[PDB]
Amino acid sequence: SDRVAQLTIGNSTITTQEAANIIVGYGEWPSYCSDSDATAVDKPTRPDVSVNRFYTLDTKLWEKSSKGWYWKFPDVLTETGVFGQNAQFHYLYRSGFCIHVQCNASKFHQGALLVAVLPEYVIGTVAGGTGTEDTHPPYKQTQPGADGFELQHPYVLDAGIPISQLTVCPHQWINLRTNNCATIIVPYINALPFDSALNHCNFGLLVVPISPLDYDQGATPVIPITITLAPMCSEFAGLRQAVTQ
Amino acid sequence: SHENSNSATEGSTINYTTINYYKDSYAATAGKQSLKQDPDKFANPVKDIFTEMAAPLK
Amino acid sequence: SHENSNSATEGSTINYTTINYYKDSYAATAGKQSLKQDPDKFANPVKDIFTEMAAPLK
Amino acid sequence: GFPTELKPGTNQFLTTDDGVSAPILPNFHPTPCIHIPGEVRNLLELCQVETILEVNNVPTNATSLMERLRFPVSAQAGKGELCAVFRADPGRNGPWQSTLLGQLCGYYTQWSGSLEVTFMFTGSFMATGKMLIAYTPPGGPLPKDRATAMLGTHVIWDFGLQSSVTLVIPWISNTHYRAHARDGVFDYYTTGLVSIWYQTNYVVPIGAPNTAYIIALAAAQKNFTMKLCKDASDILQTGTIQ
Amino acid sequence: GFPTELKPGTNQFLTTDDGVSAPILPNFHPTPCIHIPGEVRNLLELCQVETILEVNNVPTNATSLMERLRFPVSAQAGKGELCAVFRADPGRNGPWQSTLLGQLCGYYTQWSGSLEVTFMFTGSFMATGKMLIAYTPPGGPLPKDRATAMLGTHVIWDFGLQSSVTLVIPWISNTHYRAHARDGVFDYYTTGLVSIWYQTNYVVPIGAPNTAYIIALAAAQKNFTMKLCKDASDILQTGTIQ
Amino acid sequence: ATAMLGTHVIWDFGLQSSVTLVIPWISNTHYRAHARDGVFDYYTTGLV
Amino acid sequence: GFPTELKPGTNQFLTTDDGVSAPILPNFHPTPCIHIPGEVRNLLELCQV
Amino acid sequence: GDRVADVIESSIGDSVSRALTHALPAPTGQNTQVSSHRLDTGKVPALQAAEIGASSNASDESMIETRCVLNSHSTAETTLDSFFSRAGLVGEIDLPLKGTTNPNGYANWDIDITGYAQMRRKVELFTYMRFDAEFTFVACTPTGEVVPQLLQYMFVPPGAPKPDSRESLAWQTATNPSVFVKLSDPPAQVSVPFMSPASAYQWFYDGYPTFGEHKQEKDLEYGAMPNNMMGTFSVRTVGTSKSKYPLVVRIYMRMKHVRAWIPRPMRNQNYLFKANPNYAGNSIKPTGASRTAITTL
Amino acid sequence: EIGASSNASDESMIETRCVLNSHSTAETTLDSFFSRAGLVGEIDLPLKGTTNPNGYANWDIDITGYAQMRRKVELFTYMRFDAEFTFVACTPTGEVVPQ
Amino acid sequence: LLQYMFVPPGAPKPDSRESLAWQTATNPSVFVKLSDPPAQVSVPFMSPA
Ligand SMILES: CCCCCCCCCCCCC/C=C\[C@H](O)[C@H](N)CO
Ligand SMILES: CCCCCCCCCCCCC/C=C\[C@H](O)[C@H](N)CO
Ligand SMILES: [Cl-]
Ligand SMILES: [Cl-]
Ligand SMILES: [K+]
Ligand SMILES: [K+]
Ligand SMILES: [K+]
Ligand SMILES: [K+]
Ligand SMILES: [K+]
Ligand code: NA
Repeated sequence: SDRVAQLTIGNSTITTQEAANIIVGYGEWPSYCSDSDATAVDKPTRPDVSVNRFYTLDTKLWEKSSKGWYWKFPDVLTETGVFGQNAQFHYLYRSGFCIHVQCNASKFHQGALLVAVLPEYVIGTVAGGTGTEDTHPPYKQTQPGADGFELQHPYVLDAGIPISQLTVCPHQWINLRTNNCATIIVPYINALPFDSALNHCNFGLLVVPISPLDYDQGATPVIPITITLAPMCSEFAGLRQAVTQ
Repeated sequence: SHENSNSATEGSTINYTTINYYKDSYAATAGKQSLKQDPDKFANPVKDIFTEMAAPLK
Repeated sequence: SHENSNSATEGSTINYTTINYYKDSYAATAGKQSLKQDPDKFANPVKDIFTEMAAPLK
Repeated sequence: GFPTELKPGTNQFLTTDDGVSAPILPNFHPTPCIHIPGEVRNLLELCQVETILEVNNVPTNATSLMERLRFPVSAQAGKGELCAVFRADPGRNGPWQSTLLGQLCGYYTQWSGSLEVTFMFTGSFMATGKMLIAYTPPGGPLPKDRATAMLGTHVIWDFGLQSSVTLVIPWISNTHYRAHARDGVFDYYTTGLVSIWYQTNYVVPIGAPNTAYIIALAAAQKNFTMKLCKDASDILQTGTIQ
Repeated sequence: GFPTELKPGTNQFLTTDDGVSAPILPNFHPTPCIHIPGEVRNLLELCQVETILEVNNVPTNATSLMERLRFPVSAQAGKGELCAVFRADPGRNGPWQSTLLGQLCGYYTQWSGSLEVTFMFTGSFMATGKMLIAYTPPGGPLPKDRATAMLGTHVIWDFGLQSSVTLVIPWISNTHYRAHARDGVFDYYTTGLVSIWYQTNYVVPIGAPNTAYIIALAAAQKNFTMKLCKDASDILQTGTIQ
Repeated sequence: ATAMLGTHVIWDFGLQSSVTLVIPWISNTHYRAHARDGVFDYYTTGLV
Repeated sequence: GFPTELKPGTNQFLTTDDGVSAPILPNFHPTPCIHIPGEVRNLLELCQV
Repeated sequence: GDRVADVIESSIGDSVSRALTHALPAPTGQNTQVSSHRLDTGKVPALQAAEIGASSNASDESMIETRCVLNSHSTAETTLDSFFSRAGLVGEIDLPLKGTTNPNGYANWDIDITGYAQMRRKVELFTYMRFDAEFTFVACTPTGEVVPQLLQYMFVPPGAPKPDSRESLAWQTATNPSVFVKLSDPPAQVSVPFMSPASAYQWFYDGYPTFGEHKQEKDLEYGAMPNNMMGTFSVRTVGTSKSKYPLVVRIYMRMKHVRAWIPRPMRNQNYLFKANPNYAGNSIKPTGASRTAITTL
Repeated sequence: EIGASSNASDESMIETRCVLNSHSTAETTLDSFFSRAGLVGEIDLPLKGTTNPNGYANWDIDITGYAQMRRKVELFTYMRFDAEFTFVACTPTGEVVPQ
Repeated sequence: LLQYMFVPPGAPKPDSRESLAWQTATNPSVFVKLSDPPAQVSVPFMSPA
């Protein structure tokens, strides 16, 4: 009754029989922008069911040596479905998200993933190693799209900050002996009421193994991690031609 | 007094007692903040709350 | 207070809240002006006004 | 004496400090103020008055400067031709510098609000035509054709007894205010683009000129406000003024 | 003028003085504040959020740093074996430096309150076991065996469907507040020690891994407060920041 | 990735052995005749 | 500014002056005071012993 | 009007932020209540499930037998203003006589407080911050000597002309605010409002300021937030002739009327560059101290 | 041709949402714009020289010698106001001497 | 010009006239000239006792 769950939005339904409750980021559900917080004067478009629905975007393989990955929002979805089209045809965008990370193994496998959402996840570089070069991360690294990107130095989250404190952010753990998914609801987080879905990623999703995957030889060795997410309360404004960058 | 509402905290759910001698409120002292806290926002943001006595995962 | 009415704005349709320590009012601070505006004086000084929906030249 | 203690700031002269200073002429009374027409109370009153937008800001020789105030239209031989284009950014170098709005804009760091450009056709009474005026919000590159321009905010203008048409450039921004946009990172604050296309064609009968001009007048809407008073980018003097 | 007399302190600039200073922009109004999720009002709100405690703060090579976040348990061949130990002092160099509590602690000279460490077992579902986690108050040396550890405050943890257990380190001090403890006379302020022992054994069936890890999460209780704001011991820059 | 864009259920194996996929009535006409290759494919329900 | 005029004594540091000085730690709260036996209030209490 | 049922029963447009939690007054630390022994099945406060994402809800009272403690310890010093309303160094400007840097009696400093680590680490604990500020300017020679020199400080907002000489016409300062002060006077000090076009300043901006291809040449703009770019602070010696003295201006900032949102992990690697989180990849250090074994102190 | 500005608004040209605008108009009042001190005069009292070499100078009051200030006031034809004058004196290097 | 800084136990003590600790972002500091009157501040009761 805390372990079983069904999430239905749009024409999509997710089920899980080994859940660990649901986290509502910063204790606040997503909502549409009020007439007093808004500034842009055109009437927005709110497509509803055709964009607020679950999209399964990618699968990674968890290996005994995996470092961890990250995805950026709304970047992961800007080229997918009717949501993508709207994000491309409109200058302004805003929405919340329901994130459902999936990973099942067996009662004989073990390991624990930390699944967290970090708003304004700015990536740093190793500065030429010596720390004397002011190098910058390239586009494919700051906005990896649906493929996500692998962390080079998980301990400092590729940004000079301790992953040990990442739990100060909305998160759940997928500890194999306990659950097989993480569900996080994130409201729209920004210092502006609407923004560009292309130029700005409001938050990053981090999936990092903290207790490494293990099992005895002979047990299924391919343990996937699949990412499914749904935009909530999407609004778009400032219509013109479609743009991808 | 009869100043402008220039302060960065105008419309804050917490009220302050400041001092000022200028027409702009942002010139005011920091003053005192009210002592309200909401740790659950960060420490317990679960959809369905669980009590202390029960087993969290039932 | 009990000063002279020396200010350049005595008799202005807009009222100010100023500070002063001298007997002459022109020594006072600039204060705050009321926020009234009449753009039509410059943007629409026509004798016979025309509405937004109609055709200006009928 | 009463115990006091001086704090930092003591003796400084802040040019925007609104303080009290000793009056030089005690009991002096000013000449009364008679009624004078045209009193202004707020700069925003002036921002709502339309002034000429120099869309045709290309000729620079002193004898051709007046040509900057109007741009042309003429019989096209075909379809959907581009007539003119310009950035909608009011405080950016370019066409808007000719407007009073543009100039007043220079004394403020940030602005917010909708703008409007009214186009007056000055061809002969016998000339007809339909134009498509489009406003492209941020992110959309200069439209290559009328078909991509038409996807943004636009007005299809028909020439006729009413000589003019108004294109409203609605406030469509991510932030509540915009700082002045310029090349580089501050392009973050760009308003977007305005492009004018031939919807059908400029048509005229035998005996009427084949070329005519359009005059553009620009101003701000009533939701327009500005903040953070600053000095204008230009200082109109070279050496000392004698 | 009104008679005044200047007192000592006159002209000094005290960095923590809460005074009034002349405003640079008269009548300026800030951009309104829209609703933004996650506002924090007090640092104590953050001290109650659990972050990872690096009990295994031994590996230092960059490729093994992640190993600091978890420590192991495995089938022991016998009885009452020591698994791990650490000081409970939150503002002392060591395991707690990895926690947000530890870090925020660095900005305050004194603290008071109870702490809590929650241990999550991450072995397979088929693995069982019972551990004895003990807190030894000041004066008691590191327990040599489980029999002496058991005499202090402790929890006997049983692995099962509930993956975790909480060890509360209750506020047991002679003074109302403690300053940060360190070797030397300030050890007067030490909180004490935490030691983890095998109560029975880590047991697993054929087919499940023989080693598993435990992740520790630490934070403060609601009676926790801090006082006397100070600068943190670390300054994260070597030369000038470019 | 393209299948996921239609109506779907993500099924998790567990104590409840089964899952139900509802194929909702999504048709242009109020009724469908039996679909077959050719013009009557006009009445097809779609794919699972 | 409000017209003032400095008087003799200005800037002097009299060691017995009972004045007000800027607090170094804003909003700081002292450790509470528990009951301690033997509080003295006046030196005259000691002169009688 | 709306006739189809689904439009009527729609929640599209709900602008009310439904909050699961609420702030309560908490001026002192929580008290401790008396507790006794409990030998009961079913009830188990010590057992948790950290996977859920919440912190433990177990208290002292349910884990050991406690006495009653009435806690009067204040929580006032951990408010954001208590923590941040303390002036720290955020800028340093050199005006030397002979030199490579600012050798002509004037200097332009782009306002950026990320050049000094103590202050930078504190503000970066949060993602968004909104506040007013008090700026204090301490000027003297490089030995800390006070000399009879007049200076002019001018705030140049974006778009206002930056001076390019000690005699620039821009120093007429007819609209920009300027402070004229002597080195012999106490430090100049002024109040500054919250000036961003945004509702808050943000120390982290995961994006680009403009549209377009993001080719490696223009990657120096990743994370560049114009909303935090408040302009230039310009200083000059007031004269047409060069000053007789080498000068240094130290800039201190004290935040007040502070609001912050979204806490984040605190910096654990040295800072290398202003407004960018690059760290030395060859010297990644553990967050804190280490020891030789997990079974000994 | 009438001489008036357009009366067309956002609402009548495109479909608009409701926006409650709290943006202040206070900073564009005349005092906000003009009550900021700017340089209007400069007087030299040199030791050796062609100009004011004898320890005194007479300056006819005219604020049109400096462009920043002059351009702002000339936005209007007539102006009535009180004024605060500040006098900053030093040597040509900006040094303060006992004079 | 002098700088006085209060360094509570655990705060970094400066080890040079140029120590980074003088940034004094949290510790209280007083900047005063020898020519000014004596600097003066109020200090609370600070013991843990
Ligand atoms: C007459 C002297 C006036 C001095 C004016 C100082 C204005 C300072 C405004 C406070 C700005 C806060 C810091 C903002 C952004 C950060 O420094 C970086 N840009 C972040 O990348
Ligand atoms: C003891 C020092 C007193 C200094 C007295 C200053 C009086 C200044 C009166 C303000 C005059 C405003 C400017 C008036 C006219 C213009 O400068 C030009 N004549 C316009 O042609
Ligand atoms: Cl602009
Ligand atoms: Cl400690
Ligand atoms: K004065
Ligand atoms: K007198
Ligand atoms: K006296
Ligand atoms: K209490
Ligand atoms: K309004
Ligand atoms: Na429990």
